[PDB]
Amino acid sequence: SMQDPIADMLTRIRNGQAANKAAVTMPSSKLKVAIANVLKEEGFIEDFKVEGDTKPELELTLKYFQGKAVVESIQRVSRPGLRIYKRKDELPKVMAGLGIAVVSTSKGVMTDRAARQAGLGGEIICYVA
Amino acid sequence: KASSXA
Amino acid sequence: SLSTEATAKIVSEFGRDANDTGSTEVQVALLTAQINHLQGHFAEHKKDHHSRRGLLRMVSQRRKLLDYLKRKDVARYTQLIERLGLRR
RNA sequence: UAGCUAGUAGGUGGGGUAACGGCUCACCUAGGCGACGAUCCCUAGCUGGUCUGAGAGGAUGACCAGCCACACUGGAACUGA
RNA sequence: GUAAAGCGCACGCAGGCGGUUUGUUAAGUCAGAUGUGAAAUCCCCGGGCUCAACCUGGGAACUGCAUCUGAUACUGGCAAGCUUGAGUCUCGUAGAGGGGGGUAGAAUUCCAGGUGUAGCGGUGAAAUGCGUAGAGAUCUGGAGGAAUACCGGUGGCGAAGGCGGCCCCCUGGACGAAGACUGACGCUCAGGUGCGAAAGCGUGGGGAGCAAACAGGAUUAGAUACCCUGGUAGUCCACGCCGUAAACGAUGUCGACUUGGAGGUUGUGCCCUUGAGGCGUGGCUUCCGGAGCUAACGCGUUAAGUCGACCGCCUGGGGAGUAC
RNA sequence: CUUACCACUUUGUGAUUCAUGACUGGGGUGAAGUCGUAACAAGGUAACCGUAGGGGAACCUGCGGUUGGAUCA
Ligand SMILES: [Mg+2]
Ligand SMILES: [Mg+2]
Ligand SMILES: [Mg+2]
Ligand SMILES: [Mg+2]
Ligand SMILES: [Mg+2]
Ligand SMILES: [Mg+2]
Ligand SMILES: [Mg+2]
Ligand SMILES: [Mg+2]
Ligand SMILES: [Mg+2]
Ligand SMILES: [Mg+2]
Ligand SMILES: [Mg+2]
Ligand SMILES: [Mg+2]
Ligand SMILES: [Mg+2]
Ligand SMILES: [Mg+2]
Ligand SMILES: [Mg+2]
Ligand SMILES: [Mg+2]
Repeated sequence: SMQDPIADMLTRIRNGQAANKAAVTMPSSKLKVAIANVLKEEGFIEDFKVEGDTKPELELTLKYFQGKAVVESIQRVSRPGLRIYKRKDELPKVMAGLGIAVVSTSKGVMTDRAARQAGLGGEIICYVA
Repeated sequence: KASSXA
Repeated sequence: SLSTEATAKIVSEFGRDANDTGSTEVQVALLTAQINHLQGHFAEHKKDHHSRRGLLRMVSQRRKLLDYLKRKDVARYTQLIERLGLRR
């Protein structure tokens, strides 16, 4: 049955982007948003939107460019089957830098750049480039 | 397998 | 499978009201009744393996509910098993 | 190799050691271990390091240095810090 | 999927994994600090032997461990929730789904009798075989077992294996429609248990047709076969057993996301139901094809596409799925 | 002197493991051997799978299953 919403979110993006979908919706969550936040804040999506009362509904509007989408690739790193945490020195660098790695820290869900600067690390959620 | 010998 | 009135009784015996048809205790009894009833069907017949499958599903199901409830309200658990005369 | 365990697991009190302790002994409890692999088989000194490998790994424990064990084979104590 | 590789099919304890909100905890996780991580070695920069090997000062390194102090996103523990996963209820639909008991009509075979007269049967052609002791054909009657033509479908139901005349009894699941109720009760599953074609095995029945074995006639160089005439176990029933199949989609289960077209079947909503009908909304099931995937063939919303959770399995051909 | 502990050793019976053994089972490897020609084409009886029976040998035959069968059947 369904055992990882974060992973699904990422693939939902990945299939949406592929399908030239203008936007993508899904059941929302606290953590699901924090990711949208980093995604918008770092410019991979136009913006988030949470239209819900009892059943939150996270909507994402995709970005495109030349003739191709913006999110080149996005893959779940840490998993429910295999948790991945890294320290400050050890935080990853997707695409030699020109790409991000979403990490959860005791001061919140930030860029790898961000956590690095903030001198801390934590569960690394996913790569996006 | 196996004529003149062999 | 089970008589409309008969089910209806069991609803208003283990539920907080009739219409409380989905209560954990209720669900257990409806099975238990049916289980106990099919007991005689498989008293003769025996070779009816396809039907017996349904029976086991009912026992399995019943087992996953009771364990759920032991885990929530033991008091309700301890009572429900004495109240249906089972579990040992 | 799926069971293993009588000083066995704990306790109490005596004894005992440089010292804590079933270390030992008497009694009372009936415990203790194991699928996170006990038990029983096979093989083996451990480490710093060595060799290889981009790395993770794989292989290895001569020579140097640390630790352990042994001294013809089995066993025992005496002397003594 | 076809190269080695998805257990024949499920149920399910342990394990792994786990929707959504808040509080709380601070185990995981992250931060800092302080201890320690022998020297040698590797590395860096120097110095000394004529150089080098070698020797050597200092440093870096020892990516580890422990402790103390903080952090609280995520994970876990605990509290209390929530309704979208899951399940219960009501009413209906289709169906060779299962178990048990009846019963019917075609046909084969045999038994008895009538008519009848020289052939029948069989093959490529023949013969064995059956017929003048009357066969074959034909009519009447009777006994008996097995299977269910047409319907029939590119069909339906079942976890799989599988289930086709008709009727009743007992009984399992599925789907739809509205809601109401329960409030994460879930997914996967080593081990375990259960089901499991056909053949086969045990006991007792039954035995028409069919037919391993076997016999006879043919064929052939031979013919331990193919073919012909015969024909027993078996095929049938009960009860127990076996546990394997190219048990195949050679494709594990569950969930999510991702252009289209044409069928089948079973529901259900709406249009003066106007009458062939029309547009919607489910379930199951086929054909074709885009991206994408693929070594290719091909798969393609019933993926072999894009992802996650758990399981089973593969590691050159053979030896061998054999031996112990 | 005597008691406890205890080494050698002794007795019975098992377990395992190594070596070996008349004879025996298949397996592997060795240019042209003998017998047939089973498979590959519709391989001249489509092939193959499980099972059963039979036969110098491949194999044959029965029951069900598969397409990984060629053909205007
Ligand atoms: Mg004492
Ligand atoms: Mg004392
Ligand atoms: Mg040794
Ligand atoms: Mg490697
Ligand atoms: Mg000695
Ligand atoms: Mg002394
Ligand atoms: Mg294969
Ligand atoms: Mg299968
Ligand atoms: Mg050092
Ligand atoms: Mg928490
Ligand atoms: Mg029999
Ligand atoms: Mg098999
Ligand atoms: Mg196609
Ligand atoms: Mg074997
Ligand atoms: Mg041939
Ligand atoms: Mg042939």
